[PDB]
Amino acid sequence: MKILGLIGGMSWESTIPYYRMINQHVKAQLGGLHSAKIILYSVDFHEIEQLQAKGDWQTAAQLLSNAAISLKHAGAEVIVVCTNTMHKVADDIEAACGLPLLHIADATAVQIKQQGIDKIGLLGTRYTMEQGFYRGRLTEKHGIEVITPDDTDREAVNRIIYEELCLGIISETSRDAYRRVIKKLEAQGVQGIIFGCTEITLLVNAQDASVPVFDTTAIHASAAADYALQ
Amino acid sequence: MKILGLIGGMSWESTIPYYRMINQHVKAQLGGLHSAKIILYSVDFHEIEQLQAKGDWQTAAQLLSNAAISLKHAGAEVIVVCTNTMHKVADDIEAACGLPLLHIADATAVQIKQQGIDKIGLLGTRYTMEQGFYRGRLTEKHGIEVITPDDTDREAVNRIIYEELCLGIISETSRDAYRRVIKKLEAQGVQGIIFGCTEITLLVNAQDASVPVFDTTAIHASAAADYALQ
Amino acid sequence: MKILGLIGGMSWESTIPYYRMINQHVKAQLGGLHSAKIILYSVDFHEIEQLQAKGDWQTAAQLLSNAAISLKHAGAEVIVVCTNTMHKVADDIEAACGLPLLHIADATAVQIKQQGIDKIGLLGTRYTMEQGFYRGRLTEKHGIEVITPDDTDREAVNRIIYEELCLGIISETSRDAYRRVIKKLEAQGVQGIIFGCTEITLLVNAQDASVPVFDTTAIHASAAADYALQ
Amino acid sequence: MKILGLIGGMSWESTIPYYRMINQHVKAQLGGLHSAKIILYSVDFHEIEQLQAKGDWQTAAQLLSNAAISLKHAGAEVIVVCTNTMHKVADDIEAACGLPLLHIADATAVQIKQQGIDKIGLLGTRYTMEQGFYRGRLTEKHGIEVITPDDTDREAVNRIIYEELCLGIISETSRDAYRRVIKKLEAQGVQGIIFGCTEITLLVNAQDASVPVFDTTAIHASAAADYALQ
Ligand SMILES: [Ca+2]
Ligand SMILES: [Ca+2]
Ligand SMILES: [Ca+2]
Ligand SMILES: [Ca+2]
Repeated sequence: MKILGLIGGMSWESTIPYYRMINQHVKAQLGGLHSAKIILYSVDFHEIEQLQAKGDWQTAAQLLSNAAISLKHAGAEVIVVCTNTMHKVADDIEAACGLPLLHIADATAVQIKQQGIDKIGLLGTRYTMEQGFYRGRLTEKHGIEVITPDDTDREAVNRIIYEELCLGIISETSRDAYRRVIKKLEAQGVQGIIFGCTEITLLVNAQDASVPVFDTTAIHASAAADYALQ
Repeated sequence: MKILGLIGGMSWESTIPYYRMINQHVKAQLGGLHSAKIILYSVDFHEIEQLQAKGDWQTAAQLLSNAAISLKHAGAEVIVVCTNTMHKVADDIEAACGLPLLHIADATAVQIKQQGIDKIGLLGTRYTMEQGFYRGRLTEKHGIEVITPDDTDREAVNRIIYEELCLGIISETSRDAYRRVIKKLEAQGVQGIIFGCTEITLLVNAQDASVPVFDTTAIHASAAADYALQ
Repeated sequence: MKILGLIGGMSWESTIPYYRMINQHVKAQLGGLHSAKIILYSVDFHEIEQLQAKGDWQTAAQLLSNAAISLKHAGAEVIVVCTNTMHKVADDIEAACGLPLLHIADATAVQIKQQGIDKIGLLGTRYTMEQGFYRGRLTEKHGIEVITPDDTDREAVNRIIYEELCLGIISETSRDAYRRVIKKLEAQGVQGIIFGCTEITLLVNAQDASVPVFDTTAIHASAAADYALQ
Repeated sequence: MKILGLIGGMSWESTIPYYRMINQHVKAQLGGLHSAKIILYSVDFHEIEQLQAKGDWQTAAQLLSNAAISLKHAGAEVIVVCTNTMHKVADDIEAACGLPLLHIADATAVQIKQQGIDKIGLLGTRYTMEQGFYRGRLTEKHGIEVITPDDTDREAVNRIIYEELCLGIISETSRDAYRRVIKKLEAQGVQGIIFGCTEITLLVNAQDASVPVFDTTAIHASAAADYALQ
């Protein structure tokens, strides 16, 4: 099996689901007492936060790129970034370390395609919803049309993540706001909705939509196990 | 802070509490969005169990040692083995990688000695209660007298962990048995009791003892965080 | 005594306590060398889980119905399904085999009513807390008022069972969460609290509650023994 | 997967280890969430005992045979009798139901022969050590010579199983007796030793023998799981 290099700690709470699910998938596929071979570089989140606060994505890219190279030295054969948003620097990481990088958007696209879907709604941080790294990749690489909320609604979705969910605040009114945004996406004729942030799943679930939901973190973890065993 | 190198996957389920507790300690001490700097090498448990089943400690030590060396290449400055029985080859791993290794028995011995305790009761799997790597180390290295239950009670304790607690089964007769064994250790004049694995606390806790109880796993994770921050 | 037909293997770990407790109850009541007369059909959980994940309740019903008919052929006189959520198709299983089925929700309702309680708290998976087969059955069939946690707390309770407890992962923050949810239920005026699955006991127990706890699994086993002896 | 028909041991405590081990083996070999398909018939020992006391051994035998015929009706494809001593009626059961019976002695014999062994020492209840059903099968059917302890040692071995080991009592003097009996078998030139029941492993194990030891009950459960998967 391939040794997976995970870059996490952003936050450590959202890294645990990867570690759990990759291991569960490997055990299911191989049986015995098998678990995944994982080398996880868990950074101090504060360092990344200070960089984001200064808009210094260059240095943030360097920090995670260096983690990837360290994982390569340790024997990792592929890189898995355990956060949707930090894929903002995935191209930098991949170019820097020379290992394959299992991109979260590509893993989601696989499942979307498997369901025959060509038009999807997308929820996440503003970065994830607006920028080329995730939304642009679904479309330009995989030919999937992506619909996001309007600006006022993206502001609310984003604020709730950083302001509440990230701090462990799970609000009923925030849930109702997401429920409304979901209905608006569905009104645009989307065939499914991507929950493109681990924390979103703390607030809403499959019962809050009338179309298939895609939990990108869970899908990414499953994809990572599949890759290790391929 | 120092970068911690964790060797886990033995099993992965028991690695999660280490990762969680170490991060929680760092957040509590440093505040803000601080998390621990951790590089975790999670091995395939099937390989380790197979070697252990053959009594091939030499190869097992080599495998863990290679993991420790990998972590060193990635930047780890200290090694924490997130399991109890593999500590049988802790001194070999430490010598092989040239990094300090925070031994699970040593971390607990420090707490016991600081509290003035010189006679301790030990509960855990049969291996932990009988073998040299944990109990022998407390005595030979730290000068602490170790009392264990009698043969009948060790068998009962061990059976309950393997056949019940490990299966998620909580029996009220088994809880009573553990309570009785604790009282028996206390009647022998122990000044504290070590819980050698986390499974024990599914049945009993400090409320069941008149002497202090030492959760060796919890102490290990706390010692790791402390070392990283010193 | 009646021959009990147990349908288990969902999972096999969960079946062991039913088998043990029923036998213990019979021995306690009849004394001497008596044990229960049990015929157990233990299914392949993989088949059930796959059907459950696809929402194919019809086929799941057929599978368990065939198990029940098999037990009838072997001489069983009553059916006990050793799991909570498959009770979703209990009425279909009962009809298929023509034997009485001792429903997990009825057994607990009976204990609640005998203790003069008409307002109860309910903790369990989201299935159990939200669907008709258990929650709705307590209220509709037995006239018992059922209070469950709010949306947020239900998500947490459920996530913790699936993501942690089922894996043996005991998290103190999770323990704290359950303790708060219990106090919130009590604040609501519930006269007792049901633990819908044994996983909950891994984290919390009677000490954590100011009201009587109803372990629906233990109660189910007790009811099965009592019925056999009736 | 074949459906296994298990006939419970006189004590349900003796049956649970078969259910646990078979399931663990199937999960290990197949992965997923797979568990064994087992139909277990667990009798009320009182009923058997009462018939025997009355001197009606034929009806008592018919009762176990009846259990096997019932398992056939339920769809079992092979009979597995739990415990070595129970095999005293294995021949009767097999003749009565017409299903293949996976005999504890045959499962162990093929493992012994694979190791190139043709002379073994046998420890167990006096029944197991003296009667035809187990040892006779090893010698007559498989060509394995069987050495047993002398009469005084058989009495001791037997008493210790019934009076101590079945109750989980571990006596140092009993352990010493078993160790001596092992050396006496080794002195007779045995190439391996069979532990007739798993209770024996409470006193002695591989560390006490200078020849390979065979836990025939554990081997039996392993063989049952293996056969279900063929
Ligand atoms: Ca231990
Ligand atoms: Ca001393
Ligand atoms: Ca204490
Ligand atoms: Ca025997």
